[PDB]
Amino acid sequence: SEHETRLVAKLFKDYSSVVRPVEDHRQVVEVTVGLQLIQLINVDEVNQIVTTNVRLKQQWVDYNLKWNPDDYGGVKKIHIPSEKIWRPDLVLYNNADGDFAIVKFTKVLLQYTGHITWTPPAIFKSYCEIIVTHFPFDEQNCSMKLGTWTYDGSVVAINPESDQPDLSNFMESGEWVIKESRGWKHSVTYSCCPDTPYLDITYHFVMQRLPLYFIVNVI
Amino acid sequence: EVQLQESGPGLVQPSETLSLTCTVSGFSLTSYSVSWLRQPSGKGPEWMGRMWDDGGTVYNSGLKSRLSISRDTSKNQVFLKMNSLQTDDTGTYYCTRDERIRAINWFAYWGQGTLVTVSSAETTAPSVYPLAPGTALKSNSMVTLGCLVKGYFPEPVTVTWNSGALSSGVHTFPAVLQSGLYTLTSSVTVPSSTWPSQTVTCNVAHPGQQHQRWTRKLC
Amino acid sequence: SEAEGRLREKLFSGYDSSVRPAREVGDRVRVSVGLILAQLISLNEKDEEMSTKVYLDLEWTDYRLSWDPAEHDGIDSLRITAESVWLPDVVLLNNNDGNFDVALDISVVVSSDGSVRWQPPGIYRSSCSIQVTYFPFDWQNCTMVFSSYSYDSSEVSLQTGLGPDGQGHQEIHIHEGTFIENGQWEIIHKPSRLIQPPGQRQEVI
Amino acid sequence: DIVITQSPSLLSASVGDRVTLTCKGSQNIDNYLAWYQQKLGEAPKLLIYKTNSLQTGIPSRFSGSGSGTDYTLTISSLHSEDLATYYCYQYINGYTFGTGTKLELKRADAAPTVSIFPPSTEQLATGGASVVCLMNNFYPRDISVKWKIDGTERRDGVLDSVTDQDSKDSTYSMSSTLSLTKADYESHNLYTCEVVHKTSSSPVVKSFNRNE
Amino acid sequence: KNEELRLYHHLFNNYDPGSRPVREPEDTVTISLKVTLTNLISLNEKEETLTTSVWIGIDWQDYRLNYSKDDFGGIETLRVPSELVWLPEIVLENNIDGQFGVAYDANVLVYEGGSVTWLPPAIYRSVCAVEVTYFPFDWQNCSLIFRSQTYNAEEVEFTFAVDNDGKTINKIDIDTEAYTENGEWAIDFCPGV
Amino acid sequence: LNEEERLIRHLFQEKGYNKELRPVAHKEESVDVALALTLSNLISLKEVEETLTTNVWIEHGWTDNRLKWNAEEFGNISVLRLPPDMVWLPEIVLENNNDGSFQISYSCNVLVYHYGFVYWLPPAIFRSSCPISVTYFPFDWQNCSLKFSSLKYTAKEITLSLKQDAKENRTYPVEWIIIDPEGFTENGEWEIVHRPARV
Ligand SMILES: *[C@@H]1O[C@H](CO)[C@@H](O[C@@H]2O[C@H](CO)[C@@H](O[C@@H]3O[C@H](CO[C@H]4O[C@H](CO[C@H]5O[C@H](CO)[C@@H](O)[C@H](O)[C@@H]5O)[C@@H](O)[C@H](O[C@H]5O[C@H](CO)[C@@H](O)[C@H](O)[C@@H]5O)[C@@H]4O)[C@@H](O)[C@H](O[C@H]4O[C@H](CO)[C@@H](O)[C@H](O)[C@@H]4O)[C@@H]3O)[C@H](O)[C@H]2NC(C)=O)[C@H](O)[C@H]1NC(C)=O
Ligand SMILES: *[C@@H]1O[C@H](CO)[C@@H](O[C@@H]2O[C@H](CO)[C@@H](O[C@@H]3O[C@H](CO[C@H]4O[C@H](CO)[C@@H](O)[C@H](O)[C@@H]4O)[C@@H](O)[C@H](O)[C@@H]3O)[C@H](O)[C@H]2NC(C)=O)[C@H](O)[C@H]1NC(C)=O
Ligand SMILES: *[C@@H]1O[C@H](CO)[C@@H](O[C@@H]2O[C@H](CO)[C@@H](O)[C@H](O)[C@H]2NC(C)=O)[C@H](O)[C@H]1NC(C)=O
Ligand SMILES: *[C@@H]1O[C@H](CO)[C@@H](O)[C@H](O)[C@H]1NC(C)=O
Ligand SMILES: CC(=O)OCC[N+](C)(C)C
Ligand SMILES: [Cu+2]
Repeated sequence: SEHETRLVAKLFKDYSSVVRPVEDHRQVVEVTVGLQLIQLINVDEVNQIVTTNVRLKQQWVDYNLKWNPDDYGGVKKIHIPSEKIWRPDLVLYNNADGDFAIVKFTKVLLQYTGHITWTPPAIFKSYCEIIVTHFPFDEQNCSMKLGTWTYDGSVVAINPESDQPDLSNFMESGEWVIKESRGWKHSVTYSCCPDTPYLDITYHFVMQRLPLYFIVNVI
Repeated sequence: EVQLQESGPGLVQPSETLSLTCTVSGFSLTSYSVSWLRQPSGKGPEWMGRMWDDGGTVYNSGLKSRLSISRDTSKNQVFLKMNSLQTDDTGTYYCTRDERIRAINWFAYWGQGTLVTVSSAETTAPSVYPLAPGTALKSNSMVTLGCLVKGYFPEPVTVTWNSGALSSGVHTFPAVLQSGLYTLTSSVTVPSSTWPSQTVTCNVAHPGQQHQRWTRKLC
Repeated sequence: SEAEGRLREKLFSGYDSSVRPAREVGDRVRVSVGLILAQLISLNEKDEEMSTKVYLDLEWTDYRLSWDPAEHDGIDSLRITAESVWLPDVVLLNNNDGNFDVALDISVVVSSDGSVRWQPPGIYRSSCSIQVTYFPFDWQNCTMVFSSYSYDSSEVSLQTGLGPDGQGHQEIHIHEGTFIENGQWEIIHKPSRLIQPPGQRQEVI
Repeated sequence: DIVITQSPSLLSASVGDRVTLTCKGSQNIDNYLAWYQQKLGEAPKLLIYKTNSLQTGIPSRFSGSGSGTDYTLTISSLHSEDLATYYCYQYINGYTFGTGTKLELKRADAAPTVSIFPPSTEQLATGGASVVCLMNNFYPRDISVKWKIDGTERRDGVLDSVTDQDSKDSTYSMSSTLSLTKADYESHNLYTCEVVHKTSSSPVVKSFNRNE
Repeated sequence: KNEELRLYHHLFNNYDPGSRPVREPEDTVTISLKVTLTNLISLNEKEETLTTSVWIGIDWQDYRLNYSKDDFGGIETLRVPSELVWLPEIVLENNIDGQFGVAYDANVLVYEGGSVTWLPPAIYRSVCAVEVTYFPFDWQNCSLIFRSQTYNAEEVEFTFAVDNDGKTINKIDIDTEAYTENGEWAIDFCPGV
Repeated sequence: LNEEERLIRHLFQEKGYNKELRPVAHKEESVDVALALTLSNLISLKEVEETLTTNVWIEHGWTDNRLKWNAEEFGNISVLRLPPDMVWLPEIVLENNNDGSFQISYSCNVLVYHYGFVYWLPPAIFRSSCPISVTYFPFDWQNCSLKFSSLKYTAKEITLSLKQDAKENRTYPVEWIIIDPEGFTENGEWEIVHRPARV
């Protein structure tokens, strides 16, 4: 009745959310990133902006947030505010008019092994090159370039959870059918930072328009 | 500097309640946790429970119902109380000061440990039977003869040969429990011509009821 | 910059930004309200709303923030984040969207004599009664009403900001070399007036 | 919880020898292994934690190494001070302790002084007929004892114990007993003690017939 | 002195809103849910957003907030800011504007015996796929999905509120003193599962 | 023991770092701040609202000698990443914004280097005011601009300068908007003819 409070107090007594959660600073933080697409909210063709409801699952091990379950009556998992812990600064590179990073700091699930699972919701309003040629029978290929903004690949390595986005919770859109989806990890060198390649995962969705509305009202 | 001293009854009746006091010096209980360990006879040690620095407690899941732990920060004492005692509880009980790194704890210092024996047997005087060879198979200047001590309870029992005349040539094998009572043996090296003529006597004392015997050689 | 840290700690030791810097209980705080127009963003006839980007020019004396510069290594002025000093709650009363406050709490400048100057940028959407008649040759007379929301005229006295020579230049300041000229509207007159109360409050319009 | 095993159970080495005690878990211990030194009648002393962090005041001759599920404790040069029992234990998931490795100074092999004693008249008067067989000052501790009665082996009622190393000569001493009733004893006449030890290819045997 | 201050100090001087109100970690917190619809603000077919104003009746037992009125001058209810108590963090999962939580963080009511009640007002915009086939004579099966944002089914458990007659209200509650009819959309059924 | 945490303790608790004081030996000194702008995407130019929307990365750079450390004393840590709330910032804002979004959109971590250089590359979406020359539409070209200055500091307190870059061990100022072929998305309506930068 006081053991979970004791655990939280012991973990964070001198925890630092500034330093990376590794035993040794030369180690790399291995972050698993899984984009879950909940709903294709909008595809703004004229503004070339795609609005999507997503869950950006992030998983990593915090070396300092381990505990022994026997010390706390077998407590093997706890929920803690994400603002207290170190987090990967995943930024949507191709943001058009939304937020770059996560702003809804939900609680993370922390396990006795130090494994943190964070699944914050986000509404990504990403830029997409709307190809007009075959409209209204066009297929659109819209993508989300997600990566750690300040941590480079030698410092925090992000890895895709799966080759494809998690569409299991996808609310079927009445205008667009996702014919294909895939996630590709890339390392690229920016002119800002020529000696350190930065990792990103570009999730992409091949969306085909359902033409029936435009067939009826235009064609 | 840092020292811990367990204290308590060396013999407790089965189904009675054990009580132990871990006296503490060199540190304050308000800043160091105190764990309790026990080592059952013929087994490796096991963790029983911990008194937290914040005054909370946690217990081994196998012993949670049987254990309570408490402390007096003014006296620098940690108390263990255990009920429903059984024969299998017989062993050495340690209290340990626990070090920490964040939420992880380990035993850094041990007390000297108190041997706790759980047995119903009442204190009983030893029998002291002489041991003499069944055949004159040897006549050397160094032959071994001894005495058999059986039936006493509890430990310790002490054996000497002609009191202070025992010399270094004396061995005292560890006592053994049979049918709920102890048996012990000892031997001395003596010339084959000496032991039939000199009154070579094993002197045995049992502090459990200040009992004393002397048994001479008989054959 | 050790002396600046020492002075900054000295000034705010025992300071209270929630308490207005009246020395005696009857003393009023005089706040000079200037306005610098950076851009007439738009005028909306449907909403009867004028959107402007402005810099305020608020100046008052806070005696608690005075110091002798010769005691503090010659520091004759100090720049301090506005949230840590007492600020007059000057707000746009005639706003149309509920945004009373300024857009960015930039730092105030504090002089060693305790004169505090604050020039926060504001994005404002004031209500403006549109002269519908002579469209499209019409001219509009839009007003921005700035007043302390809470403090009475007996606690904070607003004033129109003087000119750099101390002249009563009661006008909206426009830096004609950098002002973003609006493509549809021409600014002809830009006066300001202090309005005396009819517990009542003064207004600078 | 993570099960832990140690090897060897008993290790003999001479002063100055390098020794490497081994500790192996059933699961990844993640370097959260500690070592402590226990002496008979003395408070256990922590040597090493986090598999390589030397405890303050521990001699630098102690060092630890390992990762994953296998770990080792190294004594770079064995002192006589270091003859003790060493336990590894784990504190990342529950608390589990090894069985412990007992470390003894190596000694020249010696044959046991074997002797056998019939139940004396005083024991028989009380109805006790326990036979006893002794093996003084032998090394190594590897020894086995068998009771044979009228040539037939006996195992019921057999019990024995072995002393620690003698502080002067490091030899072991062992005693063994065969508890019998007066009726069961008198039903037989031949008794012999058979001692098996590494110093000979054939056992040492001692025997008696009836009362002395 | 005000007895409410003694009660507040007694309850909250040693209270942690982070941990669930369970004596053992494996215990479920049973939540009683009673969504009360104040009005159907609109159904925007073009954006497929249903807008509703609701009261989210949330009741649960918190043994740490247990008190007896006899010990505190007969206080039978204490109003406490919801940030001070543990909350199940119930959110509208099928929202569309990203407003998961309630619109006003109303005080919780800590009744004697440890019962905690929360009834915040919320405006929710939620995904409702519109079947336009029979327009304007169409009917729409909009839905509201409520879940804990944090805790799984073995940590927090939902149940429907029970009426004074003992019948479970397995539907959206409508209060005649609060409900205002929408002039465009009638409401025929509102079952909860 | 993680060397990063010991280093941060040294820099901030032991040294007593104050984020509100400029990194200067004397108040009379100005902080030299180098700016560059990397244009990632010209989101749109809305002629009716006269508003240019651009996705950009503002490369801030300045020296804070209070954040110097010897790399060999802290496990060879050459770079450290800190929340911008921890360090002094030059507080540079888009002056000619059209909507009140003065500050950068995302306050990313600051990068601090052992030799005291402080580096910051926050991403931002800006809606600057861009008056439209409709005369030659649709064959028109538009002279939009983004004007960056500090409001919390002045030329007496901070000196703005363009990012300097080096080729053949000779330095030159980056007098243009940086376009990075890995980061840049070609706009389908607008071709960037010139992209100068001036202090
Ligand atoms: C819709 O649009 C999206 C984008 O908007 C588009 O997505 C592209 O999809 C294609 C496939 O359809 C992707 O192509 C694949 O990319 C894979 C990843 O490549 C990257 O990673 C490689 C990893 O290698 C090493 O990388 C580093 C070292 O740099 C190291 O740390 C790693 O451990 C690893 O060992 C890397 O090699 C690769 O490099 C590419 O780019 C560089 C320069 O850009 C070039 O020099 C290289 O030659 C190479 O092209 C890159 O960094 C890749 O694994 C995969 O390879 C498979 O296919 C190729 C042939 O296609 C085979 O040769 C190979 O054996 C594999 O079978 C393939 O190249 C592409 O990356 C996506 N791009 C983006 C931006 O998302 C969708 O296709 C569009 N869909 C439509 C229209 O329907
Ligand atoms: C209004 O919308 C509601 C939400 O869409 C509708 O309720 C859903 O209606 C569908 C109709 O297909 C039901 O799906 C069927 O469910 C049955 C029951 O199995 C259930 O349990 C199993 C085991 O747990 C599970 O696998 C199923 O998914 C169901 O949960 C199945 O046998 C069928 O194969 C099929 O899945 C939904 O179950 C039902 N859900 C709820 C919560 O009511 C509702 O019908 C709509 N009403 C109107 C009037 O339009
Ligand atoms: C909550 O607290 C009340 C008040 O103490 C408990 O009800 C009983 O109160 C009397 C006070 O006169 C105590 O003597 C009893 O021990 C209390 N318990 C019972 C079971 O009667 C109540 O039990 C507490 N718990 C709950 C769940 O309501
Ligand atoms: C730092 O790196 C140098 C080589 O560049 C090496 O000799 C030295 O031991 C390293 N020091 C630490 C503390 O890692
Ligand atoms: C160092 C830093 O913040 O870099 C950000 C820019 N990026 C992610 C394109 C390299
Ligand atoms: Cu608890």
